Amino acid sequence: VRKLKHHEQKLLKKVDFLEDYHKYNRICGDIRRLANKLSLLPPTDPFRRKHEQLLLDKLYAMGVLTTKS
Amino acid sequence: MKIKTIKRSADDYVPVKSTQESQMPRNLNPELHPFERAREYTKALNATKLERMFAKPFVGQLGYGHRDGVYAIAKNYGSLNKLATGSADGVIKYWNMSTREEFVSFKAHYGLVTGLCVTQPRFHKSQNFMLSCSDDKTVKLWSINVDDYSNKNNEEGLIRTFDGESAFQGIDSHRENSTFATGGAKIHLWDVNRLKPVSDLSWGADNITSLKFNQNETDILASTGSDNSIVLYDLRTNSPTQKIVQTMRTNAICWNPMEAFNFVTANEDHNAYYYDMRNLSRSLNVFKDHVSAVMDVDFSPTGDEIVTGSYDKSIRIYKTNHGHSREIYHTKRMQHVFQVKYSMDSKYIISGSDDGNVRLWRSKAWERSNVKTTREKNKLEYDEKLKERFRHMPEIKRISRHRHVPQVIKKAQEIKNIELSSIKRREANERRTRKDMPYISERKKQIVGTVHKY
Amino acid sequence: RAGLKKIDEQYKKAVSSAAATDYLLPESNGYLEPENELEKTFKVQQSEIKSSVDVSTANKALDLSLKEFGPYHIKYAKNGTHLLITGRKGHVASMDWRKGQLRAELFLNETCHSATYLQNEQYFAVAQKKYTFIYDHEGTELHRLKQHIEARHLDFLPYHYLLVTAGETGWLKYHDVSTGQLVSELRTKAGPTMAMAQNPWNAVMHLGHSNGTVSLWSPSMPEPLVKLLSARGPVNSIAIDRSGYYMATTGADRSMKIWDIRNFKQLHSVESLPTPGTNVSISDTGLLALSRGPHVTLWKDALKLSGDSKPCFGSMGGNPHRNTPYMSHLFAGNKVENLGFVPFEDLLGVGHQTGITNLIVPGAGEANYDALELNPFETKKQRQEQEVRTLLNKLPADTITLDPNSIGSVDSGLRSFLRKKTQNVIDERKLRVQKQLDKEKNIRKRNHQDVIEEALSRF
Amino acid sequence: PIEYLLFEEPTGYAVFKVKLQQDDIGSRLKEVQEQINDFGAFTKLIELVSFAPFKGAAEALENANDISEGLVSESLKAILDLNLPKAKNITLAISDKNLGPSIKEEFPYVDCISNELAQDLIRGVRLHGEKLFKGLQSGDLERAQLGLGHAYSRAKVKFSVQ
Amino acid sequence: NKKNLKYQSSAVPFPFENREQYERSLRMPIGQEWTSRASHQELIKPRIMTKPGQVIDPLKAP
Amino acid sequence: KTRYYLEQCIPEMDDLVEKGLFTKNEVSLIMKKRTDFEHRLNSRGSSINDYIKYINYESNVNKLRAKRCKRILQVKKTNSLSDWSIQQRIGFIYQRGTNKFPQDLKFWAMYLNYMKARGNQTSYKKIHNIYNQLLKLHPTNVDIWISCAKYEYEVHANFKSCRNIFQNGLRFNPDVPKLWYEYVKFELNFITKLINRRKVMGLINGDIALTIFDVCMKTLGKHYINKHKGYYAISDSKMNIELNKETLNYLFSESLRYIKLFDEFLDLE
RNA sequence: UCAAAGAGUGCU
Repeated sequence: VRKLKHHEQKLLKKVDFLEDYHKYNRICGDIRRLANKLSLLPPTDPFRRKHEQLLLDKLYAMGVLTTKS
Repeated sequence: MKIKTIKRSADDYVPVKSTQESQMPRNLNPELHPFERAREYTKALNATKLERMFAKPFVGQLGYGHRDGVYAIAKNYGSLNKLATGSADGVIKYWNMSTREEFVSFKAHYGLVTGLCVTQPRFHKSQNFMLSCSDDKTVKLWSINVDDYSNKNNEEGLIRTFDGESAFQGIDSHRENSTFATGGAKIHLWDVNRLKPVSDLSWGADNITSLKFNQNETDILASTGSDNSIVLYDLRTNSPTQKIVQTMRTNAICWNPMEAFNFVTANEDHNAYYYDMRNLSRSLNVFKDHVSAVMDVDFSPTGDEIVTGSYDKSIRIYKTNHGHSREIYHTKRMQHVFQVKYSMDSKYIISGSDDGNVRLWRSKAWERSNVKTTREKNKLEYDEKLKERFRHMPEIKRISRHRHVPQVIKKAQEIKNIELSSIKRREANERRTRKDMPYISERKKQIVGTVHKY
Repeated sequence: RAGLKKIDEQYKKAVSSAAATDYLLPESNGYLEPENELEKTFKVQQSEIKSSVDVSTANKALDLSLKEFGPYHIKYAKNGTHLLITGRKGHVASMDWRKGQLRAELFLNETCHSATYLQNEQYFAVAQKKYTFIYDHEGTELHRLKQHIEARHLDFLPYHYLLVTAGETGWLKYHDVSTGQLVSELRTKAGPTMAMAQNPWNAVMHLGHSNGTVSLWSPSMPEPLVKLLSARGPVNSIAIDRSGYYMATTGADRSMKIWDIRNFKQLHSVESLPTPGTNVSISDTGLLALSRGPHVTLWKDALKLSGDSKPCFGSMGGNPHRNTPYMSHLFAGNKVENLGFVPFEDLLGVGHQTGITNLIVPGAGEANYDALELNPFETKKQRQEQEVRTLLNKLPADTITLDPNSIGSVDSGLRSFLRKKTQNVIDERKLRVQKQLDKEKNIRKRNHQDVIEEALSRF
Repeated sequence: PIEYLLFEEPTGYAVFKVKLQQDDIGSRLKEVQEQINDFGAFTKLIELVSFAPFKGAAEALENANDISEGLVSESLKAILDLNLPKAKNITLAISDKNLGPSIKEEFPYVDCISNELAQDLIRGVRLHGEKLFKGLQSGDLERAQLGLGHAYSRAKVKFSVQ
Repeated sequence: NKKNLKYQSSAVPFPFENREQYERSLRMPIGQEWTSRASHQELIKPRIMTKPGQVIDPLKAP
Repeated sequence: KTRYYLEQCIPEMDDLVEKGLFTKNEVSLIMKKRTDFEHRLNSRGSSINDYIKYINYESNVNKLRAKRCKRILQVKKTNSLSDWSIQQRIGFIYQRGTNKFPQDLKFWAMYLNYMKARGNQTSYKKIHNIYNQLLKLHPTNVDIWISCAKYEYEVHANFKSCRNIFQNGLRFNPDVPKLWYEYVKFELNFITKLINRRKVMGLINGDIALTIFDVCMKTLGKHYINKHKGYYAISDSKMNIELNKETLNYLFSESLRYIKLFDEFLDLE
């Protein structure tokens, strides 16, 4: 719509409904929920440690990580 | 066979000229305009929100104010932009409200200026006159050069002085004639061309704390005494007429310009009482939104609105038919409101507080003084009813009723609701057992006694 | 009495002003009556009406044949400048028939159920399979609604700025365009919604199901206003007249049902339909349109209480009580996808798989249009002025009601431990005192309202 | 309390009627001062009622001499008489305080105002100029002011083509 | 179908002295989309008026 | 505010339909043409021809109503709002056009003529009000000073006020020789009718002009000196002689023109 | 060119 006047703006706000990195943002977010939850799982567990290593190796094997992390 | 179809003439709806206004066809078929009741309500609600946006009552202050607290405000009933003020420093000022500047300033009195009134003395355009009284036992008449008309071209300063045996505490001027009345230890009637009091009026030995001539029966006069009494006077008989004793003193009296027999009283008991001059055994209306003593009260020249200036640092606007303030005006800059007067166009409010400043306030906070277009007009009065109609709509009440009030005022308000609730509960407990306890009307609790019974 | 009387005359004055403005209205609706009693309004064939109407109207009638994504559902904007037609296989194009310019072109290859303009020509929403997609005037998609899944019906409320979608999932989505938020989510419990329609008077949704019950729905309330079954079979379509007095449906069992919303009573029932209606439509003038297979039959003055007004196919020996079809048109070798009247013009649009056709029917449109509500001649700058104002005047969802006239009526440590003990005792006393007051009140009401035992009664 | 306003133009004298009186208390407010600038608002305040063009160059100078000395010319006496009612006393706005006594002498029934309120209206008239004349033939003021310039200023010094 | 307390008036507004009076006036549309331009002008009009910049004297003897 | 004007006419068409003069279809056509004019007059770029066109169109509507009144009702005047409303509204449009365009002397002229023709319907006081504004707006136009002087010396025959109009006009325009001639011509007309009345009085039983002559030379000379001299006096002695000569030549032609006036009046000496 | 978005000017 046209630019709303001052009194129009004050009465009504957030009425402006109706390069994109959305996928990479989702890729980054998905990596977060892993390491957050992989922390939730107990440290002595063998299943968590291998799974953490597979992730670190693989984002390394990508080059998202320039060095081992 | 016969066929006709909906047919649009392009020239009719799309003008041939670029500058010609296109025709706006209109059909008032009710079905074509659905959701009346939701619609007007939404226009109502938007108006209340907008009203709080433009509610901008303060406009400015007059010059640099007075040195000491301002304790006498006198308005020129024949001019818009003329005002007379005085403070306890003994200085009196005459103001040009348009330019917010002083016409002239006088060190009139050695003591505190206890009364002021603007007059047109008929000594037996180019100048105006004002009368001042104080506790130094003198009343002085002054003349002011003004620029209202340019038909001439001086003699600016003291014109005449009235010496008195006792201190003068209040002054008012008769409208039709040059005579004026002063209230001190004894209320005295004076004539301009006569140095000593023409007539002596007094109910008794008690002194008089204020007086206000009626604006319509200008021959009637009313006064207030230190003994919590209101005395009525008549000039045709040259004698007092009526006295009523109330529970607590009244500080100011003003007569309703649209209702001559009707006057309001500024009282010390957080209240302003609306009285009919004919039957004073009761009141017409009582105004109870103040939290300290009410110092001054004034009527609108429209007659539908009253302000009351209180010791609680607030000015409250009341409707004559409603007993609670629709509006509250306050500022931390306003230290003790002692005088509240109107612009006699009924559009602005003049207030005087002991901090030494005389402030100007809009009567209607959201109204603006500029000339509006008919379209601007027709929309603005569309809101005022639509707010009036849906005034008790709860959300409309919430947004409309809300005001920013000082913390001292509400902390005073919340407590008095507690003492009053304690009284009602405790009295109500006595209704369970006491056989004979009369119900006391609110309109008669403040009256202690009246001399002339009817 | 004088106050009640005084209030009365302003209405008789106000309606008098309304009667005064009725003269101001520039033009009237159309007519079609035969000069000779032998001539019949159903006998007249559409090409003859095309001849009678002037050149511009012949241009106003549009016929375009295209088969790529058939069938095509036609939807018509409120202001009516712009046509939106959505193909079944997925092709949707937005265009203005009067101007002759296409607003945007979408060639997406996803099966499409329905489409509709939301607030203006500029923004419109098109229902794809398993999701709802919104497209700009430029053709760019702005957002896609994850909440709205598998909706075969799209319906938008102008005064409330809310898009309602009905789908086979049965979950009724309430989405507000201005706030960009889903107002409420509700499950019908009547299964998939076969038919969807809105009543303009009260802005109440109407849903159709296999059982035949019609559920009246609003965003505000948890469960529907009203449940009515008029047709034994599934209700394929629901039509509500412009006034809102009359509500019309066609059952899948060939039943046609005329109903009243305000009184919730059945006007007329017709079981003589040869085949179940594809869709049923109602004019602003009150004239109803029904399409069955390749034949479309229209009845004038159908929405009236009188039995003689009852629609009847053809006539029974030319009986005056029988109501003949006002206009009868059949598209040979064709099927009608949907019917959309053309508000503000005297035409009826009909949707087919071969293409979209517009038929000219006298009296179809409203005679005169209010400029403030909607204007076909709205310029680019005022449509923005109209848009912002209608936003400013947005109606809340909770404001929805069964009757617009009903709304607005008048109805630490140890010390804190000691603190609780006292408050409990303080609270306990109030209960005791309140009991004594209640008991004393009862005594007031009671007071207000063997020979030997009497001798011994004193003891 | 203003009703009529006397404005002098180098082409002639135009008197105006004040339809609406601007608020006197709120004269210094922001919004009212803007109304003076806005032509649409101003036309609601006042309206053109008369205009009397000067016959020629000679009249403009001798009136220009008379206006300056606070004097009333025969043209000023003529235009005012037909307009201001005999009438309590009709109120006329004049930019000059010195011209006030001269008007009062000729016309006892008119009272003159030159307060800031009168100045506010007079300023607006000068601001819009011939736009308020609503098409009345005033030629164009700018060259008339310029033409009256060497008519007025250069008279006082007593040069000669000598 | 219970009515929403949010939209029910708490008490009868002034100047109307009875509940039925208000349900009547409430069935007026004041808006111009339902009311003729002129008919708007009698409804639109406020009771208290004033003219800017003039003198409101006390009433003279009737 | 176009709708306001449209609404003021509603009672009238209702009266037209009620009396049966105009059908609802014909009434609608009159409304549609009326609507186009009102938007035209209220819009930007509106000109006087719009007022004239609307007045001319509205005048025709009055004529058809009058013809149909005798044709259908068979009545000279039907006692209802229709009779005086078209006539009232035309004056309203004249007021707006004259108010909107005070400059055009032509538009004012029809207004006076239109109201003058309907003398019974428009009081002579209303003609007075129009002239007072017109003289006030255009004081330097001699034709209007002689206009109202001619109207009332013939229709009303008020010599006192007819003297007054000229008496005002000469105050504003003392340099125009035409206005002096008409005020002399009126003066001898008053004397001759007075003397002819005196002759008639006997049957059933002037210097003042020469004074108007006297001053008429003096001021015309003064103004002619003011013109042709510009802002300043003329230093050269010789030119001042030609300036005097030019006035004498200008002045004599003014006098000779009046000698021709005397010949017309036979009764006067 | 249309087509959507800004920022000034004239004037009711």
